[PDB]
Amino acid sequence: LKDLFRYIWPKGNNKVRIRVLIALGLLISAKILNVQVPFFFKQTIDSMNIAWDDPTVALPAAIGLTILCYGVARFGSVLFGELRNAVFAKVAQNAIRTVSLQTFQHLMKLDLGWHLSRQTGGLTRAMDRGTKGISQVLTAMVFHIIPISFEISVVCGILTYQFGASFAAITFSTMLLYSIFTIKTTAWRTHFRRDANKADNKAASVALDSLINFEAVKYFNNEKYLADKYNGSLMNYRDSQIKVSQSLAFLNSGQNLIFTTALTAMMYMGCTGVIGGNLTVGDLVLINQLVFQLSVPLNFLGSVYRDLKQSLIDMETLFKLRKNEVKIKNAERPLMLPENVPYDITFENVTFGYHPDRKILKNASFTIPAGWKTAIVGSSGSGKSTILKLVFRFYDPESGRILINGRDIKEYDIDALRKVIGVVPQDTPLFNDTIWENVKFGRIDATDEEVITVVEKAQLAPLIKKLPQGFDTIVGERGLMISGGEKQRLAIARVLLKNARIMFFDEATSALDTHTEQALLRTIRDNFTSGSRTSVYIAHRLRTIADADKIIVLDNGRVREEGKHLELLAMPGSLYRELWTIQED
Amino acid sequence: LKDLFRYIWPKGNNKVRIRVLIALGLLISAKILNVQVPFFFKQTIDSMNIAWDDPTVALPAAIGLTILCYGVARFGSVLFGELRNAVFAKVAQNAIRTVSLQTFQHLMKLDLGWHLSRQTGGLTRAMDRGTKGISQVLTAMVFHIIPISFEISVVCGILTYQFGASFAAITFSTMLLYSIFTIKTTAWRTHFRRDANKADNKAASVALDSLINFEAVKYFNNEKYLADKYNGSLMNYRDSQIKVSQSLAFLNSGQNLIFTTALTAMMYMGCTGVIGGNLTVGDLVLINQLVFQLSVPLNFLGSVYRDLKQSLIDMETLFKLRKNEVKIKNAERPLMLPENVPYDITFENVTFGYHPDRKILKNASFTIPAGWKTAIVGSSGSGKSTILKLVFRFYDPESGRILINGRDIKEYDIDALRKVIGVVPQDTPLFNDTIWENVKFGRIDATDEEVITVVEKAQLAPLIKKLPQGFDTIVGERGLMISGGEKQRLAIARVLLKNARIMFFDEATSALDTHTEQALLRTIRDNFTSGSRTSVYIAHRLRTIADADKIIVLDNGRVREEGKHLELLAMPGSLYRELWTIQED
Ligand SMILES: Nc1ncnc2c1ncn2[C@@H]1O[C@H](COP(=O)(O)OP(=O)(O)NP(=O)(O)O)[C@@H](O)[C@H]1O
Ligand SMILES: Nc1ncnc2c1ncn2[C@@H]1O[C@H](COP(=O)(O)OP(=O)(O)NP(=O)(O)O)[C@@H](O)[C@H]1O
Ligand SMILES: [Mg+2]
Ligand SMILES: [Mg+2]
Repeated sequence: LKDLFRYIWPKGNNKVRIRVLIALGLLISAKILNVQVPFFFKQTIDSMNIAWDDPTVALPAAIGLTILCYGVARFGSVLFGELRNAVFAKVAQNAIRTVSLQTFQHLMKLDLGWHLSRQTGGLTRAMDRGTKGISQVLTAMVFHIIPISFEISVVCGILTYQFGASFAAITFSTMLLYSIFTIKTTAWRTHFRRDANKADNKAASVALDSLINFEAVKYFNNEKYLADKYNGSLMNYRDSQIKVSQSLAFLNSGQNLIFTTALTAMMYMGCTGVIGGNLTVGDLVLINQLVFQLSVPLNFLGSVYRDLKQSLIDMETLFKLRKNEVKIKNAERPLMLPENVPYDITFENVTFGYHPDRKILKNASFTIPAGWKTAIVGSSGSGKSTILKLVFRFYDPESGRILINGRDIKEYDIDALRKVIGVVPQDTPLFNDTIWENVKFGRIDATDEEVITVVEKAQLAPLIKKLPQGFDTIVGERGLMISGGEKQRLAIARVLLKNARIMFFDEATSALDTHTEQALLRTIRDNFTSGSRTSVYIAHRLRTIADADKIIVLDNGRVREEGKHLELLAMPGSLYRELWTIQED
Repeated sequence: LKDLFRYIWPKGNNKVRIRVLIALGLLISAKILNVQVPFFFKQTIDSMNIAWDDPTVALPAAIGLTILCYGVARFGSVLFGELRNAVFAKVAQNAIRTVSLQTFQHLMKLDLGWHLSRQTGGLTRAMDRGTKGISQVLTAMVFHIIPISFEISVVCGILTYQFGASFAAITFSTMLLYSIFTIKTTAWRTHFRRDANKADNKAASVALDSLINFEAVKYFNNEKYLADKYNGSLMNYRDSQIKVSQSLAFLNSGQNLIFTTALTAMMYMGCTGVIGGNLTVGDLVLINQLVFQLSVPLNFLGSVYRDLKQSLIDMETLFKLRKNEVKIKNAERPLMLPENVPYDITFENVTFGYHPDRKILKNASFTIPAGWKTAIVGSSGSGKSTILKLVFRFYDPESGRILINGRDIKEYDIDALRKVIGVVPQDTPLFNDTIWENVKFGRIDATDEEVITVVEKAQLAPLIKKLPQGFDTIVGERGLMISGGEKQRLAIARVLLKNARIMFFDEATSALDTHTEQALLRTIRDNFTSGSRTSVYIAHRLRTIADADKIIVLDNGRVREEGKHLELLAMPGSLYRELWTIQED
């Protein structure tokens, strides 16, 4: 309820502040007319109360002008209220777009660890419920809480000024009792809403976790156990929502009992004032009409807005998504990369763990030199994608430096660092789009001749010549509508279309046959000139990197050896010699 | 608006029908009291209108009983309305649970092609918006549309009976004008709501597609292009929502102008009836009070329920998810599998394409015999996971048979078929849970000694002995918090814990080193007895299946050859000989 006010009453941009003030003026004029209309009703009743002695005479125009003033006052109240709702809905819709676009870019700016420590369907559900919560809070605050509070203020002022201080005592007493009762029963009521919110979040989490892994559910026949794990949280949500609605019905019944006792005591005191002759029947109909037209929107406010604290909770968690902490960022004076330099990465005394408990790269130190196709081998789980994500600066180590041409990568701009490093990862997800949009995702501003020659360069041409909708077939959710071989060839096509300088191939071939991997490695080695690209092959198939220029052996950090292939085979008892021997036998 | 009525007024289960009838009776009694209360106001006004000649006398109890009847009638109306809302909220919450649980199981019952041709975040968003739409439609239909229609009916009846037929003419004319104006401006208004719904769905789709592939966005620096593709649909949604709210403000202003003209003409005709002496001032305050307490909830109905056709659209698309067509199902008299038989699969004249355009298995015919570790090789894209999904009966072919022990698999129960077939797939997703819950997902009713010996059997023991929270480390979203090697060893641990009979290994080793794959294949070959499990290895690493019992060569369907390894190497120019030669060179 603070950053929303910062968005609807910002610093600068005086046009939206003028629109907010126009909405406030229309609100004030609408409530003034809605208080003026029972005075016209009192006038047309207390004027008609005289004794008429002629059934054939028309009514005088002095009463017709008061009846027309009643009608014009009622319609003017409704018209001004709806114009206020129109202009503040324009302001609210602009605030909703700017908060959605300002939270999406900051959701994109965060590091990889925060995204892997969350759930993307949960993020999308939180963003959607926060947007609908912002809409519901602004709609409730421009229609229900603010106008009825202003109406209570002006009706209490009218009843203080017009009919002495006993009505002031009655109105102050019933506002005091109303506030005490509402505060006590809301402090009782919030626990069931907390339980309902927790049960609904657990239900959505189990439904999403069972719908993403549909193949891993139907492989092991766990439909019934997942349905029961869903059903338990559904029963908890049903019990908590039933108790929420029953306690809110008790809230509304007690509140409107207090207000009905107030209205009946006000009409009774007005009647015994009429007995004394100080008042008239116009005061009776004025007092009832004022308190009744105050009592009806209080009932509808308490009824139809049963979820407003939940909307504040959703708005607050959307702003908490907005107000998180990005921890990977460029320095104060960021340097820029040179123009024609093959880059040689150098790790000195690096040490990094994804959590502070374990340390993956226990004092690793090596160098990837420029222009040489180097190759990283190692046992499964020895941190090779770790040093990939450390060059790419997704994370940052605890000690050591990640130097490029002597300068650190902490002092480089992160976009100018990530624009020269092309990479295929181990597990490749795709977009729910065609093959053409997925290949063209490398360079957006790329001509289609380059896209065609890259697709025919990445050994994907017979697949497009065999498909009936080539460069148009939708690959479905996450690339699951094609196999693993076409997915890895598509990722290699993306990196070949980007045409970067470093080219980290992180398991470039895992699900391709021997002929396709040999033709693909031949047409990648035949692509670029000597000493231009600093190609880094993270590979387990040791035959594919037998012709490499420098091989680096990893075993849970602490690089054991590095050198050419013949020297590593002619070494007395290395790890690469044993891996090559079990490969050849 | 039909299946919702089928859920709130079902066949059988008479307790919820008694609860619905109790809600309807409380609604009728609440509206009867709300029509009775201005008659008590007319009584206490027309009784107080006499000439009082004493300021010191107390008011008579004959007026105090009418004032107490006014207060009791108002509070009884509010109390009966809130009790009705309570019991129908109980019915609505039970209907919401049973529709969520009845749509989740049918979302699980569908085939794989429907799930791959959709988006899981879209399914979760549709389920959540359909649930909130069911809640909003039932809350609106028990509080706004039905009670105000019943109130309009009884107030029109009162004004027909009590004050002649001229008020009947006025009320019928203003209902006719109200209906004509509402129908015409709603037929104008629905287009902007359609555009807003399309823009919101496209915005949510682009946000989810960019948040799932966060690594593939940050690899290629496409933050700004995705932000602009988000921003365009956000601007379309903002324009359409602004036009929706402005047209709804025009709707409410015109409707309440018609009703204000009706109320002013009714008060004018009542006044000129009072001039004739037939009526009194009690009729004036009765007519205004009745039409005013009808006019206020019509205004709040038109205002606060600005999204009800959207709630019907979300409810009908949730029911459309419920009323889809499952096309993979067991027969009328499903057989069951025998008790101790090693199963031998036999494909005869099979032909299957995922779409009717292309045909993957162009007349394939082979046999996987029982007790033999067979091995499928082939070029990348030749349909190996296709015949995996055809044995598992995710899909069904166009011709040919998929026989097991002579009998077809169309006449077997699908759960008794899927309970003997264990399988690891190519791309393995995991649950957002620990390693213990992910290994235990194979057999839920498995003792923990079996889980420990399977984890130490699937070569995962040094990872658990190196982790600081072994069997407790959360693997994050979709298993991305561990590497590919631990993911494939986890899937092999799942299949080893299920202890099935067939064991389709679909690229069991793609991201493991040579030592780990050799130890894993040795401890899998040392597990089961001879001639018990009909192990089927879909493999590209031809060294891992050199000791297989029967190798089958695929190339875009139409199985080329099948036989042992030595006979396939000693063949004049086969495909497997060329793959083995490029493997050895
Ligand atoms: N976000 C993460 N949080 C915790 N551990 C992680 C995370 N990412 C990777 N790891 C762990 O860190 C260890 C090695 O990291 P990793 O760099 O992924 O090895 P790897 O080279 O990819 N293994 P492989 O794919 O078989 O070659 C393993 O225990 C991983 O599970
Ligand atoms: N739902 C699908 N819709 C359309 N095509 C599909 C679908 N699933 C798989 N395919 C295509 O069908 C062809 C081969 O299917 P597939 O069985 O996945 O081959 P594969 O053996 O897995 N290839 P590989 O992983 O390299 O061994 C390929 O063109 C796939 O893209
Ligand atoms: Mg790795
Ligand atoms: Mg395959």
